[PDB]
Amino acid sequence: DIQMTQSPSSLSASVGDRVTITCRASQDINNYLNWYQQKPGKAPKLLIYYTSRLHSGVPSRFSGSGSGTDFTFTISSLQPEDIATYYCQQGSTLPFTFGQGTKLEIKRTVAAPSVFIFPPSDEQLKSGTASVVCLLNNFYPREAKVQWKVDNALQSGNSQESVTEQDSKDSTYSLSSTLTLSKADYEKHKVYACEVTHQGLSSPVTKSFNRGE
Amino acid sequence: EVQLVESGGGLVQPGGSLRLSCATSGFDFSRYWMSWVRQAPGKGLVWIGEVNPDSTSINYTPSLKDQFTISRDNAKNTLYLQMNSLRAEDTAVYYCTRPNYYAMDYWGQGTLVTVSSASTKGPSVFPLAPSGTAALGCLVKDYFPEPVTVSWNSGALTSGVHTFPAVLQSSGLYSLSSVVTVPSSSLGTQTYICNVNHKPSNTKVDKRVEP
Repeated sequence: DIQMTQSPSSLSASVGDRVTITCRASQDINNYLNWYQQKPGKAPKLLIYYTSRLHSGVPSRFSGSGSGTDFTFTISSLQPEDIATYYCQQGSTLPFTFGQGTKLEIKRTVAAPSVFIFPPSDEQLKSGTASVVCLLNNFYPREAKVQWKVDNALQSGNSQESVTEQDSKDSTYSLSSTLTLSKADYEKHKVYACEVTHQGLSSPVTKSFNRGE
Repeated sequence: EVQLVESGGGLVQPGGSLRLSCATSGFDFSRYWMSWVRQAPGKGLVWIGEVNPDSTSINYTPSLKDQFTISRDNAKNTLYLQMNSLRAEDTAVYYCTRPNYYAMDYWGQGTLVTVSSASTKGPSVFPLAPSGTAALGCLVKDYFPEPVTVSWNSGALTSGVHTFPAVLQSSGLYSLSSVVTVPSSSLGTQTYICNVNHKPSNTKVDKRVEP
């Protein structure tokens, strides 16, 4: 089986930058080399076939070159919608094989999160459970801190965080923190707050609600 | 246009078997070679194999020839993948592809196959009510295996949508939330519904999210 090697494995660049990715084949594959794009949570898409031929509807800023064992994929001017993992693939000998992929990340300016708090629904409380959700929307960079406060007292458990991949339009991240309590424990307290720390915030931001309101 | 839809995915016991189907439209299936590609979570793409139009040439990756059998039915325009004696290392999203020019010019959305001894559970959907810009969403709690797909107003609302990656709870069940930011002035006028789909348990829920 032909071994396909990609370099770099990962890279960060700014909107407007010229980006070049290399693909190396363990033996001569002539011009039978393709390039695929895989955007976060999406299926792969064909960009380039036969080393340099553009597939229909593919942006003109993409191009391919090379022959034999050494190939290059180029983005003439990086755009936010280019956040993805790029794969090279040989179509010379069976079995057809892929490169290990190149993850392309976007460097941008600091952006503060918009912070939102969600009390448990009246429907969930019927099943004797209470889930409180804190939302940090569209921030840059990824690094963010969230603290849960119940009646001004810090929570030392029963919370979980989830973070999205870089957005295809503004290169931002979004984060959710979910605090889970039984209805009994939930009804013991009044103030529910989530405190957020991020580079784009001059001081920590707190979003809160009173149980029942 | 060319359409490729994978089905038959979901939960499988270790050492068990499963059959995947790829239903097609927009082209004369009987004139094309057809292929399968897989991708384990957070990993790269792996070529499974291919099948020619009259089924006389069936090629595989040598390391995977024992675990897979590719076939097709030209009358039904359908591609098949027979999976045998499945291991944890076979947990992956399975993509149906169309060889052209070769290169693979069209790919389906893929179907996730989970290899585990655990059991299938349908989720519970709760609203995240909104209280210049407002945020609202849906909490999809306690399901197994992955995945759940979330859309808003049957795919009509896509801007400002963030569907978070699922988190595995202490119970062994997955949970996630899907959110959307909208104009605060539209909260009393426009209707917001989250469309939750958990194919492994065949659960379909349309939750109205009102302030």
